[PDB]
Amino acid sequence: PLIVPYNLPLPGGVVPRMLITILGTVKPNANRIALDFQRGNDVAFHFNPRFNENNRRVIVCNTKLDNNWGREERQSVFPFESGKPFKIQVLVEPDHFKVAVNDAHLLQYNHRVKKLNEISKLGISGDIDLTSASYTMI
Ligand SMILES: O=C([C@@H]1O[C@H](CO)[C@H](O)[C@H](n2cc(-c3cc(F)c(F)c(F)c3)nn2)[C@H]1O)N(CCO)C1CC1
Repeated sequence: PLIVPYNLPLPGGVVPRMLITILGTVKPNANRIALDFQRGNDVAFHFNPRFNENNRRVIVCNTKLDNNWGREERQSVFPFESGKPFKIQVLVEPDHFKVAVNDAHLLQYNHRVKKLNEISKLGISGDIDLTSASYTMI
């Protein structure tokens, strides 16, 4: 187990068939979680479960370029629960990030940042206890 926030190094960036697994438990009174795949100061892929946005649960995904957030992609499907252990898996494909939570497909996010081999850090933050963060090649 690790104390958030935590940065997982992705040396030489990401590549298709790279599978990132994040294990943790959502805190009992959680408001938000974020994964940030970073290319320097840019955020290639921000994955942001929000537990109370206007009293609704939503997944917000976005990219940050030159310190500006772009067009949000939102999902109503919300697989997380306060207090409960989770597994987030991010599969890097040639054209998108694929996300599954607790072994169920959640969403895919088209690559806006094209230089996958420069996406060299994964930031993990928010209202979780972080158990582990690792990757393998499938
Ligand atoms: O609220 C936002 C921003 O939306 C952006 C995506 O469009 C980011 O989510 C921004 N964000 C979240 C976090 C964050 C999240 C966590 F879970 C953390 F634990 C943590 F430490 C930080 N850091 N930046 C967010 O301020 N907006 C209003 C409409 O959605 C958009 C900008 C117009």
